[PDB]
Amino acid sequence: GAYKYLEELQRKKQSDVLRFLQRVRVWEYRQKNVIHRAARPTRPDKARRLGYKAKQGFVIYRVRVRRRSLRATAEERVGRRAANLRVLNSYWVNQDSTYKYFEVILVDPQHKAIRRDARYNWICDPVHKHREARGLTATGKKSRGINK
Amino acid sequence: PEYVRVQRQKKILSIRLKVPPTIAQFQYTLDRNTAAETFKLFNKYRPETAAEKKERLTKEAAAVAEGKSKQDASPKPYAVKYGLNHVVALIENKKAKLVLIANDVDPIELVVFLPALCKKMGVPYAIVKGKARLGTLVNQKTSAVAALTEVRAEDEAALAKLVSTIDANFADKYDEVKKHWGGGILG
Amino acid sequence: FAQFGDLKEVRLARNKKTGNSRHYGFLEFVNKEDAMIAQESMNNYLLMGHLLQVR
Amino acid sequence: RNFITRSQAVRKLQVSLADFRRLCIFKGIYPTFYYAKDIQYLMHEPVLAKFREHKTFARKLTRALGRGEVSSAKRLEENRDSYTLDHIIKERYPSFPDAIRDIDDALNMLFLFSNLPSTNQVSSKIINDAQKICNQWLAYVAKERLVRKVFVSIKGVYYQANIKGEEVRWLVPFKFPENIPSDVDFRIMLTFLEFYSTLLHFVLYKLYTDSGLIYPPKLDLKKDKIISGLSSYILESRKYDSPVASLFSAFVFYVSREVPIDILEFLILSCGGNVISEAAMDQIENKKDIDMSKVTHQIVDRPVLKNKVAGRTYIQPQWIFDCINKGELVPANKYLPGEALPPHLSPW
Amino acid sequence: KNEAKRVMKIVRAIREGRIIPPKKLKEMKEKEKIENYQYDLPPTNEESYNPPEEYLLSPEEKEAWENTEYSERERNFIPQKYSALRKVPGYGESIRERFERSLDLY
Amino acid sequence: KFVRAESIVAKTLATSREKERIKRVSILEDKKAKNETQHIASGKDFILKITEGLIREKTTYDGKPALLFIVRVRGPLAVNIPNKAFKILSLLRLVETNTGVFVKLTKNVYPLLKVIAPYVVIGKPSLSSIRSLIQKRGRIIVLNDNNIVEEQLGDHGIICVEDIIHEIATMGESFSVCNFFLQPFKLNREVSGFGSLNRLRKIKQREAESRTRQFSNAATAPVIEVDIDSLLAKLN
RNA sequence: GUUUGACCUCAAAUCAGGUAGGAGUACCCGCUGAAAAGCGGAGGAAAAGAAACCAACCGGGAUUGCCUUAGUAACGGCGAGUGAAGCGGCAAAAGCUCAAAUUUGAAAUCUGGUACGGUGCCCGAGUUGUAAUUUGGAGAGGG
Repeated sequence: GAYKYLEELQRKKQSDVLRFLQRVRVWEYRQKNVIHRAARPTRPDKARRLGYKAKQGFVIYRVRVRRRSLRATAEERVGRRAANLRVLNSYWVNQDSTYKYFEVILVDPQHKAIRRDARYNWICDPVHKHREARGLTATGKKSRGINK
Repeated sequence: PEYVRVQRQKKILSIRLKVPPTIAQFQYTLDRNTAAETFKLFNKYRPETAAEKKERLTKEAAAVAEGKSKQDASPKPYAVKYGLNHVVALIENKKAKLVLIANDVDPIELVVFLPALCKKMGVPYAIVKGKARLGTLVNQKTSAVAALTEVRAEDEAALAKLVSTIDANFADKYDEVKKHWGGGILG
Repeated sequence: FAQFGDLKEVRLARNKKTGNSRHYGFLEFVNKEDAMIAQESMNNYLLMGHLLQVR
Repeated sequence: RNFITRSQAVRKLQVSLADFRRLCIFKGIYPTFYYAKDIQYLMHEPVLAKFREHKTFARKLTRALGRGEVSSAKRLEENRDSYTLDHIIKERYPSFPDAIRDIDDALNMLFLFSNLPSTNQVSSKIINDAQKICNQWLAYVAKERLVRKVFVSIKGVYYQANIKGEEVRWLVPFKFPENIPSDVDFRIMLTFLEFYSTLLHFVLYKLYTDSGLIYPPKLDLKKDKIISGLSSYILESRKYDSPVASLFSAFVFYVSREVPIDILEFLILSCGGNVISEAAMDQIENKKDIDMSKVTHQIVDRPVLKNKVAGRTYIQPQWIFDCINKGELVPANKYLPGEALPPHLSPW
Repeated sequence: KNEAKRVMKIVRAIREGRIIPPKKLKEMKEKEKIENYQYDLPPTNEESYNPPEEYLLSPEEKEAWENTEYSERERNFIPQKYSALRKVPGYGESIRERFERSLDLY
Repeated sequence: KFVRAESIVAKTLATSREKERIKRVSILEDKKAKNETQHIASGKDFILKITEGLIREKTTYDGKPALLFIVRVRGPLAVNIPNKAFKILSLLRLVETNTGVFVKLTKNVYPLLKVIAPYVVIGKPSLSSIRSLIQKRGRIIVLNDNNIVEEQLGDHGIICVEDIIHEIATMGESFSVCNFFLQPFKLNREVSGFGSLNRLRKIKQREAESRTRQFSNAATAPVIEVDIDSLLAKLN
């Protein structure tokens, strides 16, 4: 599958091609708001290994944050904005000297596709509501420093 | 509007700044007639729609219905292939006697490797222009890639000659200008 | 090749016993620069299921 | 507020203006100044939703054709629901006598279209339906043989018939090739055509069942090849009012090739007599002969008559146009060719 | 194998009768179309038109009626001399009159 | 305009095709007319009849003067007409497509049918069809022309156009008289053409016609005949 | 072809269906924080949880809580005093799911609408990947 090639092309970020894509996409997002929706993940490999599935009930938001942690705060922004959505996880996509750009994956527990497909029904439970608020996300656990 | 302004501002700065030579391999694409005959070739190898699939399925299920049913063995189907990871999968075998790569993909990094991959593998790849038209010939909105492996004898000579043609028009013409930095002129 | 511009001469290479093609011919244009342009847009001209080569 | 602008009404309904015109004709809604309450009645109608989904169907058809996939478009065409007019026919004319009263206009338009030639706008299927249904109704008239009033004219042939005792005025312009006017727009008459076609179709259903015979009237294909008219249809099973019905009983005619066959054979069928045209004889299989001795009357409009059989009576067709108007026999001496004719003023 | 399993699913469904064969479905449609379409529940004497006299006023002021407006002309050129049975001019006006009547209704 | 390098190849090969087939027809008809049958395909000719895969029945030609009505069908996909067929069509006035005319069928008329076979369709009409055609279609040369010939026609003895139907069906007295009197004829196009719903009908009648019309290019081609009662039911 | 149509993107809905707030807050989880207060978020528990672990043994084997380890190790103007952890006994015990190579001999996946949780039909979503199978304890292909 092609997603490997995405992974190892992403591995070389400061290379000419990906720095060019960084520098065009940073500007293009700069024209856009602080928070807004993306039609598709710009790093689909990262989204999958963080748990993305391309079907109804998976929402992509691009969040802009000024330079707690920046990733956690960015997650909290969409947490307040999209209360109905539940924050799954986020990842880094782009940055600027003025702002850092992150892509967050949110899941709707109301769409029957998520409510069915018992692989993901677990997020429908009320106990998972606002994981980012309680630091239960990946960055939340990392900042809390919970490991063995 | 905001987004009309953005999209009109998009494609200006990209040409304003120097695009990397891995890009601008795109938009140095197949000429008019050659794309036209490529699509005429493909339109014989449209994949079966979900609707046609279901019609043949109910037909054959009804054929099994009879007492006095009928049992037969049928040959392989023939069609283009179009899914991205599947397209790369038919590469590294190799099985793709042809691959078409759309130029306009918003995550271009999904496709930047495909030209070099098929170059080194020797698959006769071509950069088609417009993912939507690939979608039209494949019962999809968009495809971004179109690989073909198996071809009937009635088109095999056409396939080989088109392969030589694309080798003449794309690999020869644009390899030296695939080989330079594009853009960089202000707008 | 008139549409590219007026041509001084045109010929095709021909067989004697029966009127069938040897599939290659010669042209001649009034202006060399026009001749360059016609060659450039035609050197790999896919047509009728096979490619044409002009030099 | 009693008056609503046409743009306002059509945008509130979210419809095309031409289809708004269709609906206004279709439900008999009359006024860019229309009643608010009638339009409120026009908010909810299944036919409106069916028109909108036909719009979406057309869009999806454009989608398919642009994609080049033909079989799917075939599926959509075959698996297509068709909007029917029947409901507002019944809830516009619940009382059958009111439908009988209002069929007067409905007959006229369809007869005109049965005359009308085929055009790019007017499909040949529409005209086929028109002529078929018109011949069906003419055969129905011929069955009970109850018409009383006859007219000849440059402007049509106005015949007025009682049905269920209600007297109904129809016409048939003569079968001549008409020059099509570019001034008119068929988008109105086609809607009127469909509405009247369905109206009169169901009216004929009730009339045929009331008369007690099979509604779809069978026709012999070769007999149709002899002539495309009411006589083509054979009317199955599952007294006449005197004098006009059963007028000229046991009476047999010889209509000529010179005479207009259509209206005269209709009149004779209303009289119940037999119709024999040599125009039919020259193609009908075998025959080509006067196989009936009973024949003793000719309808013909010619100065010179060749065989001049004394036993056979020779009459110009105005005679038939007169007796039925009088309901009684008159001398044929004025009607013998080439005698000049009285000015016949019909009784209206 | 999976297409075969789907085929056999359809087979068991038709065996139970949950799915009608397409040929039988077309038969039902052909019958049902017929079945559905089956079941349901004075100026002419002022006008001359057969060798009569009155229209001898028609050619006398023909220029005059021509000089009127169109909406006068159509009714004013309804009346024209009827020669004999042989000739009927051919209904140049009738279609226009029916179209105007349809608009008057609308 | 820059036309193309491709349509030229199609029309050139299609002309080589039309020229070879019409040449073969000329050989065969010249040898038959001169009665020099030593090495040819067949000695007598045949008539095909398609009716409702669909049943196709063939008959031997009868040297009998038979009424027909020609309907011109759109020529093959990429052909410019050869001059021989052009002259025949101009004589029969079949230019301006969707144009028909009534014709007498005798042995002298017969060989031209193979000449114009890939541009027309034949069949046996009924009086109901003919009557519908004339009473719903048909015009005559402009202005006094239309009147004066009606006088000459009266000298021949015809009146009350229904008798033109009677004589065209009968052929007893004078067909070429009435034939020249109906010099122009016109039919609508069965499909309005451009439009979402319409294009389906264009494609469907393209397939249906491809099923019906057959291009032998043999010079022994049986005369293809169709039920004109259905063709005019569509076109009138 | 100045036409028309494929997409992409964006708006607008008195369009259909849902969802967030607020109170309380004994316990729990994050942010902030002085000489605790405050903020944010639930639930009946919560958190954590199946080793990038602990150990140096004759090795143990998710997490959680109690006794012990122990007022020891370590820290500290090594002053005030601060202050663990392995292991062991006990309670209770539970293991699983992705993302990486193709089904390409047929997106096999699913929301919604509609006629009778299910079934049919139709819109759609989806190949820029929904299904099946495989989470290293292997697993896959076949015979």
